[PDB]
Amino acid sequence: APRSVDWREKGYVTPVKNQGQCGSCWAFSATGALEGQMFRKTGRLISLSEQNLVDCSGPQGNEGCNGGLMDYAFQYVQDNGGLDSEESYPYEATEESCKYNPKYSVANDAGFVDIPKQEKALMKAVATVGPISVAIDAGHESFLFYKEGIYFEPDCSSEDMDHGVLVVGYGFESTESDNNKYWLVKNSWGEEWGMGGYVKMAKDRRNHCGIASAASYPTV
Ligand SMILES: O=C(NCc1ccccc1)[C@H](Cc1ccccc1)NC(=O)[C@H]1O[C@@H]1C(=O)NCCc1ccc(O)cc1
Ligand code: NA
Ligand code: NA
Repeated sequence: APRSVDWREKGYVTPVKNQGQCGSCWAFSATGALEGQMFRKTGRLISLSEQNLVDCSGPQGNEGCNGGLMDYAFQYVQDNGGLDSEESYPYEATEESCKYNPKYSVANDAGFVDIPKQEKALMKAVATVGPISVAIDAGHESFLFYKEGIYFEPDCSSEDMDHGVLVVGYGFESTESDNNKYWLVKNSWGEEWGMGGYVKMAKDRRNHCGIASAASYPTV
């Protein structure tokens, strides 16, 4: 297996986005994972509509700006037979009626794959598939104010995750003394947050913040 992986250098990853004050993290994580897999299939990177998911995927069990799950989002695209582009169905950070238009669909999937709840299994997935949707425990001040380095929060929970994000890679870092391996994570709080919107999460440290507990990707 490769010791370092960064799917951004292969063209799989769109720029960082900003969910605003809508509880839609799960839809940004989902589009991230589907953007990657659509590029792997077609070689074309096209930003996907989170508003589409927020407004339309309630029947799959999502609750708009009040929360949701990436797997439910992947299920919607399969069930719906399409998902509109970001440009055709832009993000409003509020929940509304469904405005999906199949003429502007640019993506599809055939279900999804759940990764075993093991950081070694997530490593294999990231190395061979592409960006992977994961949930983390993000409810700590240290996460809000993160700037640089490998993020480690001693009070992080591996079993009570509350924020969907996207693992685009992993690697090693010796610029810091007390930690070394990290997962490279794309967040959805804009470019001002963290390291241009990304965070290095501690890897192989008691499944830190639960990053390997709810990992999945769509089938395309
Ligand atoms: O818990 C969740 N879903 C359960 C659920 C299921 C079905 C219907 C509804 C809800 C998910 C996290 C998840 C996703 C997949 C697997 C496990 C876990 N979170 C959400 O859907 C949004 O609430 C998150 C959000 O965007 N809030 C603002 C950002 C924020 C800021 C601080 C912070 O500490 C956390 C998040
Ligand atoms: Na291309
Ligand atoms: Na709706």
